[PDB]
Amino acid sequence: MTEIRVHQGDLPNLDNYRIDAVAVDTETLGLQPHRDRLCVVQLSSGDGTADVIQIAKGQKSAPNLVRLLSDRDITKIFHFGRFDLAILAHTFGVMPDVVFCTKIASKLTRTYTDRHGLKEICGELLNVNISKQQQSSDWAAETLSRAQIEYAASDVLYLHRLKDIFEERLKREERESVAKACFQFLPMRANLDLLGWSEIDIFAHS
Amino acid sequence: TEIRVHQGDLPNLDNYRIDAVAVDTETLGLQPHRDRLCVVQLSSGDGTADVIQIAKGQKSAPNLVRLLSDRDITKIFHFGRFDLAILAHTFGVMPDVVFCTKIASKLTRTYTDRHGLKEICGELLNVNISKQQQSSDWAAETLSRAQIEYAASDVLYLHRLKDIFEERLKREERESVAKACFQFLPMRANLDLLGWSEIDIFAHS
Amino acid sequence: TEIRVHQGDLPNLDNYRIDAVAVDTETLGLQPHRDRLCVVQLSSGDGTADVIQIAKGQKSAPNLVRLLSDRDITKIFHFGRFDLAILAHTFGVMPDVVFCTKIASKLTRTYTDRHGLKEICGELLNVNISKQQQSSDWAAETLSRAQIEYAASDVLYLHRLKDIFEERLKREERESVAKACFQFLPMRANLDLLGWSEIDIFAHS
Amino acid sequence: TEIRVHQGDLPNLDNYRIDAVAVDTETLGLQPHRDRLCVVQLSSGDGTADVIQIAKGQKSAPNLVRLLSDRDITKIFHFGRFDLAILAHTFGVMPDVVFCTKIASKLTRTYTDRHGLKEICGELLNVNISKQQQSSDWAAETLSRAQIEYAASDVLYLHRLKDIFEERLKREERESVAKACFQFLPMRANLDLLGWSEIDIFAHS
Amino acid sequence: TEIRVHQGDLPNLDNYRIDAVAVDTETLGLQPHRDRLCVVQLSSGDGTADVIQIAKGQKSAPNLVRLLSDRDITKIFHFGRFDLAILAHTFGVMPDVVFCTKIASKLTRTYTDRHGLKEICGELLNVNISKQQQSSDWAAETLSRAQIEYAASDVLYLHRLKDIFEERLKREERESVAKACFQFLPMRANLDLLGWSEIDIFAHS
Amino acid sequence: TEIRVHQGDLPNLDNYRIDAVAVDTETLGLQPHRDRLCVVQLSSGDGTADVIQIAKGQKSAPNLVRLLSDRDITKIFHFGRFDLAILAHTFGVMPDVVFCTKIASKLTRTYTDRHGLKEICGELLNVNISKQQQSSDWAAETLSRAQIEYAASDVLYLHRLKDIFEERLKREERESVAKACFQFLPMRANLDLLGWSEIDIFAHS
Amino acid sequence: EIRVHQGDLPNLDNYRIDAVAVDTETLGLQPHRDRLCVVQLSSGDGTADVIQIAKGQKSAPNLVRLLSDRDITKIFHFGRFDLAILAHTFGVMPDVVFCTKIASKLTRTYTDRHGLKEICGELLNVNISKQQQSSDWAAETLSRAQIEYAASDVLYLHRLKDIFEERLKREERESVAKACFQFLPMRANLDLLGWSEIDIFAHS
Amino acid sequence: EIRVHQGDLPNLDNYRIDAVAVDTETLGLQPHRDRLCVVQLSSGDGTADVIQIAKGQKSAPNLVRLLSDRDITKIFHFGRFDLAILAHTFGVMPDVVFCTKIASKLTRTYTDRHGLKEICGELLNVNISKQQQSSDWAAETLSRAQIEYAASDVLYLHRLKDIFEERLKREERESVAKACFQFLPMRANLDLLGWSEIDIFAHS
Ligand SMILES: Nc1nc2c(ncn2[C@@H]2O[C@H](COP(=O)(O)O)[C@@H](O)[C@H]2O)c(=O)[nH]1
Ligand SMILES: Nc1nc2c(ncn2[C@@H]2O[C@H](COP(=O)(O)O)[C@@H](O)[C@H]2O)c(=O)[nH]1
Ligand SMILES: Nc1nc2c(ncn2[C@@H]2O[C@H](COP(=O)(O)O)[C@@H](O)[C@H]2O)c(=O)[nH]1
Ligand SMILES: Nc1nc2c(ncn2[C@@H]2O[C@H](COP(=O)(O)O)[C@@H](O)[C@H]2O)c(=O)[nH]1
Ligand SMILES: Nc1nc2c(ncn2[C@@H]2O[C@H](COP(=O)(O)O)[C@@H](O)[C@H]2O)c(=O)[nH]1
Ligand SMILES: Nc1nc2c(ncn2[C@@H]2O[C@H](COP(=O)(O)O)[C@@H](O)[C@H]2O)c(=O)[nH]1
Ligand SMILES: Nc1nc2c(ncn2[C@@H]2O[C@H](COP(=O)(O)O)[C@@H](O)[C@H]2O)c(=O)[nH]1
Ligand SMILES: Nc1nc2c(ncn2[C@@H]2O[C@H](COP(=O)(O)O)[C@@H](O)[C@H]2O)c(=O)[nH]1
Ligand SMILES: Nc1nc2c(ncn2[C@@H]2O[C@H](COP(=O)(O)O)[C@@H](O)[C@H]2O)c(=O)[nH]1
Ligand SMILES: Nc1nc2c(ncn2[C@@H]2O[C@H](COP(=O)(O)O)[C@@H](O)[C@H]2O)c(=O)[nH]1
Ligand SMILES: Nc1nc2c(ncn2[C@@H]2O[C@H](COP(=O)(O)O)[C@@H](O)[C@H]2O)c(=O)[nH]1
Ligand SMILES: Nc1nc2c(ncn2[C@@H]2O[C@H](COP(=O)(O)O)[C@@H](O)[C@H]2O)c(=O)[nH]1
Ligand SMILES: Nc1nc2c(ncn2[C@@H]2O[C@H](COP(=O)(O)O)[C@@H](O)[C@H]2O)c(=O)[nH]1
Ligand SMILES: Nc1nc2c(ncn2[C@@H]2O[C@H](COP(=O)(O)O)[C@@H](O)[C@H]2O)c(=O)[nH]1
Ligand SMILES: [Mn+2]
Ligand SMILES: [Mn+2]
Ligand SMILES: [Mn+2]
Ligand SMILES: [Mn+2]
Ligand SMILES: [Mn+2]
Ligand SMILES: [Mn+2]
Ligand SMILES: [Mn+2]
Ligand SMILES: [Mn+2]
Ligand SMILES: [Mn+2]
Ligand SMILES: [Mn+2]
Ligand SMILES: [Mn+2]
Ligand SMILES: [Mn+2]
Ligand SMILES: [Mn+2]
Ligand SMILES: [Mn+2]
Ligand SMILES: [Mn+2]
Ligand SMILES: [Mn+2]
Repeated sequence: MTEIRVHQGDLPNLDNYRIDAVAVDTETLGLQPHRDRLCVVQLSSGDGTADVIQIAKGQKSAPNLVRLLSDRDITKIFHFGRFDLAILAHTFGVMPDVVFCTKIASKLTRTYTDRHGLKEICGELLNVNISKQQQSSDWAAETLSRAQIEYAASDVLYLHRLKDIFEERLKREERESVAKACFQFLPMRANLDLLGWSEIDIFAHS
Repeated sequence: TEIRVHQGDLPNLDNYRIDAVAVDTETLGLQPHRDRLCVVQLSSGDGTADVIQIAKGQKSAPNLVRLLSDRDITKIFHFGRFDLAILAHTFGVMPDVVFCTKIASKLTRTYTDRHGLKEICGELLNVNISKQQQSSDWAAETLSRAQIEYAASDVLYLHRLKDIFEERLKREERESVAKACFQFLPMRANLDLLGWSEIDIFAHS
Repeated sequence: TEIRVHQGDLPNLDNYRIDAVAVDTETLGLQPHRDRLCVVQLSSGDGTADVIQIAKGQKSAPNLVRLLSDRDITKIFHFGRFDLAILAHTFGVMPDVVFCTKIASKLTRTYTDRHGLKEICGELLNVNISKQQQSSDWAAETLSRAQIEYAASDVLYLHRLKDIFEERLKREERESVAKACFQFLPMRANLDLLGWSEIDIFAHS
Repeated sequence: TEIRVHQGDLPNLDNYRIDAVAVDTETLGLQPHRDRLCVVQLSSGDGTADVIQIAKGQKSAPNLVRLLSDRDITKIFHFGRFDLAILAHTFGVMPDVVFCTKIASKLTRTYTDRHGLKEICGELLNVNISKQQQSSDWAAETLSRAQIEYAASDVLYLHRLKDIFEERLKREERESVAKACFQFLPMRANLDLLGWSEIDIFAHS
Repeated sequence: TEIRVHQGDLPNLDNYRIDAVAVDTETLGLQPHRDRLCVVQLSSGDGTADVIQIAKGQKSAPNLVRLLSDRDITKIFHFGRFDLAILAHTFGVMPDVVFCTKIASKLTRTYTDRHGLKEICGELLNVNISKQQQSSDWAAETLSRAQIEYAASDVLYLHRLKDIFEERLKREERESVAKACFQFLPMRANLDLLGWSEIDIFAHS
Repeated sequence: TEIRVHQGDLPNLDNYRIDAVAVDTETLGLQPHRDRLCVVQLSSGDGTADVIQIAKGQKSAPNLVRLLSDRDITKIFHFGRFDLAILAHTFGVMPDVVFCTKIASKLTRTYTDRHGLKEICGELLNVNISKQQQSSDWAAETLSRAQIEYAASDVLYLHRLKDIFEERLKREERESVAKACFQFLPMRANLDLLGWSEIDIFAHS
Repeated sequence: EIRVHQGDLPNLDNYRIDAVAVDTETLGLQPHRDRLCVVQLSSGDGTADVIQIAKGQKSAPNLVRLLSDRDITKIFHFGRFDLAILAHTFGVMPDVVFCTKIASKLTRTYTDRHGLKEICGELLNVNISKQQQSSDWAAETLSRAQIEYAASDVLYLHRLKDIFEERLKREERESVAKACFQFLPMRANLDLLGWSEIDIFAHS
Repeated sequence: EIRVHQGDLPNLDNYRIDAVAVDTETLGLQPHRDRLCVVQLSSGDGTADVIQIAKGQKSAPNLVRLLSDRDITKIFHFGRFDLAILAHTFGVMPDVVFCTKIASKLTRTYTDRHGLKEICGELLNVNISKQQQSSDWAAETLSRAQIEYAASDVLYLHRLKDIFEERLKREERESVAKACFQFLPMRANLDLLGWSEIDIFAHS
């Protein structure tokens, strides 16, 4: 039922992305961007479809996707964008700077819990069950499995719906300016990770 | 060292027609909702300081607050995350043009893990800071001679630290990093007052 | 089970001419200064419950508060240290005649280390409590049916729990120990509100 | 520094016709069921102390127990949680009109995490307590002058500490908080004797 | 299979003219000075068990205590450090001829770090031990059938386990190691009663 | 699945005229000085395995040791650090041409933190490895068929794992890193036997 | 006064006594890797014998005869270690022992510091230096400081035992201490056999 | 006597030898963020060469020739770090090395302290100060205390190595030590490739 377009290297064009907000996710060979290459970028406009883009080893360029990432009129939605921003900026040399993060939004609104993972959020906010089984798999394979392609699409298909709910909660609890300042700093927090401070809360006393 | 002591507020801003002011606070503790602001310290960088005693329940300090709100004047702190919280909580205005020597030390002094004011004054200025008066009753009606000297010393050197740290930030090409951190710092302090003082808001968990 | 849902307050105290009332609350979190009171639940012990939706900024609940301040009525909680704090912070009245089933469990169920409401209901009543709705948006304008049944079942069994624990407290000759703990509990909750929520005030360090 | 040394008990109560007495104890250790009470120290706050050696197997000390039972005389301890347990356990009498300087320190000295007797005596009185004789044989038939002086120095200043803490509790409006903690402290000590010494009875877990 | 429930004591020792007896206990908790002995379980190894309810304050159990003090009869426990301590504390007799399957397992089942009774019965005997009833009210006047069957299952297999462990201890030539551990075990339980329960008396620190 | 069981040694090397042999061991535990080698398992990668019971006190295994010493045959292990140590300790010969799938996994499966053989077989081969017989009595005279099948399953897949891991090592350009780790692996195992088993010899501290 | 010997005692003339204070120096805390280098003995008369042990030495007949003597109590501070390395080097496990650390843990219940330095400072007002503890004890020639540190760890063990024995009698723990000392050689054997990281009596 | 240079050794006249002592100073412990600032060399003759490395410098031909010479053993204390930052900066990973920290971990089994200061104090009775360690090593002009501190960290490595070789021989661990030194360049490569927080041989 869910249409998933799979691409090699880049989007063919931006026909599906003349929109004000785009959901973004990535798959990699690990959590360390200097060691673990970008393997997949996922995108959704919010219409129930997704694009899954395989990134080859040593790929330096993805003009259409990077046009989206640098377009200040388009908000990039992420879940825990701290990671996705870092590997994207590392790979293509462009740090997106108009972002919304559903993990940060959750930490500022779902104050009645300590579990802010995407699976827990989708279940509670949308009654949608996400599987994390394919997360630890070989994302650098020449041909992605059906299950990998569906996992990868599942991580962007719901971010618009989550963002809409979190914005209502941020308004209801009067934390919009707080959230906005956090989103403003998130790209620099990702840059700090790339520069060597990934283990350091830079605002902590010690 | 000339240390001018005041009750409630500065009498005027004659000593503060400057581009940056060093700011510090003493309190009854680390929890601003429980522990009242007790002293505000200022220095223009000229070797003198103003020590201002804040009374219990004091809601206003118009001259000092005009300094704190002046977007043309950078406020210099050491670990301003705490000072910004108690100042905004007490007088109702969050300064938003700031420089923090602790964030700056964490961005430049990468060869150490000690970023306290005493360690920094030692290494960068060969100045020895005493911290013995930090745990004392700062809400006392009359501050002791040693409290007043301690309270002054915490702002006397911040201008010199800033100038060194700015040189190192430039040398290592980290100016835009530090600027971005200083920009978020007031909101980081706000997040402390709102209830997130135990949470790294950017951590995975 | 019959569950009466109200906006703002009980309509009257016709169901609560009793010596003990079961009380519980739902909030937006564990930090009363940030996380508002959203729901208050009551039960007389007869299998029925009242679920009271508390609006944002609501300052009074005259009928509910009459019960909380009525010294002829014992208020039964599970971990009242929390409910007492958010009730007192929201409506300005700290209940002072209380029974806490968690303290009672810690004083009687010495053969275990789990003292949660779910474990206690399973062991003493063979009642299966579900905690799935605990993490939900309790500030929603319309509560879900799942939410309303969860909120109610957290008070339906406290009378039966209290009766069992009172027998255990008598068997093990610890009534006076428990009474003294119950008498301090309001002050323990007060201490949380004042800033000592992370401090065991009686510990050595 | 006048220190009267007695065996078994006070010879009489002539130095203790007062409304508050400073009390301390020395033991073979921290576990009252294994480690016997060895020394009981008293001071009226006049700069003298009575050090009372307690014998192995001793079940009574009538003059001391008359003081501890007297509802008209406040007993002042530093960390009376422990002293109350070992005295109630040895002589059968739990004092219930008490003042504890450690609890008072935690309620007032919010600018610090150090609440030992040494740190308090230094900051509030400029008095230097030595802790060297703390680990020594307090059951020794004959106590060294070092031991006798240590034992008396733990009661000589509690009156002066109390007065200062009373002024802080008044300044910060925590008088009724401190009172309620002092009221529960005997039960906190009873709880320790009954087997809950490792349990904060009010903790969630 | 056949479980015999007695009040207070065995009626006689007709079933216990044997060389070794499996012993187990149920209590109100892990702290013998606070948590009373409630049930004692015995088996001869013939597939039947005796389950003896011990009343509150019961000082005497003459047929049971005859077994405990009989130097010709090995008492078999699983983690007898605990059962020994509560029996000695309750009836005043410390058994000194013991075999512990948990110590034997730590000395023979070197290929694993799990040494509880459940995992040992599964591996050595393919017997499934349910631990659901471990946390129940063992001081209840009438014990449930589940309770009685759980309490008997903890002695029905200790003879079989002892035989297998003795074979493994002989295979690996550790018989004299185990014998000395069993000689010391009643003193290790005594050390717990005396106040050293948290202390490895043979550790460096 | 054909499994050949042998007492003492392989009858001959007819099935092992190959470039690489999968190797695994079963012991009485993780401490070679205490825990004797019990079983050695081999596979050529053809879907069959040989399982070799090693007797207590056995000092030679000529044909197996001939494979272990042959520099033209690569020995494949999962976590060979352990297997190399116990084979060297038992038969006095440390193999030196090895491939290890745990080290391989740590150098290629950077997208996970679980590098156990069960998890690797699951993800790379869709083969379900049961670890239930792991904690069993490997010194028994007669091994159960479940034990023999467990023992053979730990060598039946190591060839297929090796091939996949070699493709990953080439794709990520870590062949020479892996090779230096394997070259050092026998000395890492010697270090374990000599007494450094708990020390990372390259760590700062 | 400190007598330094090679390999063994010349005779047992100084050791016709009830109790001997015993101590060792090694290359570390692992007896299977770290060899026995020195053995120190005192009779309690304020003198000591320091016995350099050679690499590969398998016997020391006069010392071993002391360690074997059921009539002579061997006194240690933390004999768990010394018994292990003596048994592992010479094949004989002493079985008549007294350990001041266990004694201290059973009597000095007002403290958590049971090191030999604290016990000496408190019970004897004697200051023990530990500087030479980490030094090359396999050196062919031991320094004067090394030789005195070696001796100082046995010169006081008789005085400590007598104090502890009074504390044990005062608190009625004589039979508790005796059973601990009874088990202690086996606790040492358990260390030798592979259980050195395991409290054998713990629940887990 | 300490010779201070900019960028590189002028020539190799003082280093026609078998073993050179090597050390580095940096802006921190992360080679990808914290640049190499100083390289220190000593021939063991009581003198030292202190070389200041400029920001962005990619070559130092005379120094790199020493590091590449298989006939010259490079001596380090905790070479795992120095090898990483040298290979990252100049592109050459030295492969004939000796590490006094690894050797201390293989010989000084009677202690758990293996820092350079602690080792220099016990084996040479030389007192090292770590006060200048936390300082701005990227300064255009190094202070006198910085230059002296930088030199002192190479001045004694030759003497430490001789003592450790005697210990390794006495305890029969020469081959064990040689294999650790052989792997050490790969241990440092592993760090640069992203495994600096992982013991690659641990079970988990
Ligand atoms: N090592 C490790 N990597 C993870 C873990 N979770 C996610 N990753 C890596 O991070 C990438 C993004 O995670 P995802 O967006 O699938 O949750 C994955 O493709 C995987 O490489 C984890 O728990 N451990
Ligand atoms: N940087 C970082 N990202 C993580 C970690 N664990 C999971 N992630 C990332 O966080 C997202 C999913 O985390 P979740 O919030 O769902 O637990 C994915 O982007 C995944 O790669 C981690 O430990 N560090
Ligand atoms: N952060 C957090 N909040 C909780 C947790 N459990 C309960 N709460 C909050 O505390 C309130 C107490 O309600 P109850 O636990 O009785 O449902 C809940 O409504 C919820 O807001 C928890 O585990 N973590
Ligand atoms: N202070 C605190 N309260 C909790 C926590 N988790 C649950 N609670 C509260 O404790 C009560 C029931 O907890 P339970 O004992 O059932 O686990 C509810 O009021 C619930 O909100 C916690 O982690 N901390
Ligand atoms: N075990 C132990 N007992 C202590 C410690 N500190 C004090 N004690 C015991 O507690 C008694 C009273 O303590 P004080 O009033 O001297 O602080 C002392 O005589 C001593 O028996 C300690 O740190 N450990
Ligand atoms: N429960 C407990 N009491 C202590 C401890 N240390 C000292 N005490 C008791 O506390 C008092 C002295 O504590 P301090 O002077 O450190 O505040 C004495 O009464 C002493 O017995 C400890 O570690 N635990
Ligand atoms: N507090 C506590 N007590 C236990 C626990 N397990 C067993 N007990 C107590 O110890 C007694 C003996 O345990 P059992 O022989 O049933 O395993 C039980 O009757 C019960 O009172 C536990 O995990 N926690
Ligand atoms: N010290 C201690 N004893 C326990 C604990 N749990 C159970 N016990 C006691 O020791 C026995 C251990 O049983 P296991 O867990 O080995 O099957 C129980 O029967 C009970 O008597 C525990 O956590 N600590
Ligand atoms: N002590 C201990 N030994 C284990 C454990 N797992 C495996 N072993 C031992 O190590 C041997 C080899 O492990 P395997 O190859 O079966 O995974 C087993 O035969 C067993 O003796 C464990 O978790 N703990
Ligand atoms: N050093 C060590 N080895 C282990 C441990 N657990 C299992 N092993 C060994 O590692 C192998 C099992 O590896 P796994 O399947 O857990 O990756 C077997 O050879 C087993 O003996 C452990 O905790 N520590
Ligand atoms: N690794 C290490 N070994 C020690 C330590 N303390 C003592 N030793 C070793 O244990 C031996 C016991 O002798 P003593 O410590 O009484 O001088 C010493 O000779 C020394 O080899 C320590 O802290 N660490
Ligand atoms: N397990 C252990 N034993 C030590 C340690 N330090 C010293 N020892 C042993 O304990 C003896 C002295 O004990 P201490 O005086 O340190 O309490 C030494 O001779 C040595 O055998 C240590 O850190 N750990
Ligand atoms: N962050 C941090 N860096 C250190 C520390 N010690 C040394 N460094 C860095 O590592 C370099 C190594 O030089 P050394 O420590 O040999 O003087 C130093 O120049 C310094 O940059 C430390 O404790 N913390
Ligand atoms: N990982 C780590 N390395 C250090 C630390 N301090 C110093 N180092 C590194 O280790 C080298 C030697 O340190 P040392 O062994 O003297 O303590 C230094 O030159 C520096 O490169 C530290 O705290 N942690
Ligand atoms: Mn992601
Ligand atoms: Mn994803
Ligand atoms: Mn400040
Ligand atoms: Mn200050
Ligand atoms: Mn609740
Ligand atoms: Mn509830
Ligand atoms: Mn005291
Ligand atoms: Mn005292
Ligand atoms: Mn049991
Ligand atoms: Mn049982
Ligand atoms: Mn294996
Ligand atoms: Mn296996
Ligand atoms: Mn020793
Ligand atoms: Mn010694
Ligand atoms: Mn260095
Ligand atoms: Mn250096």
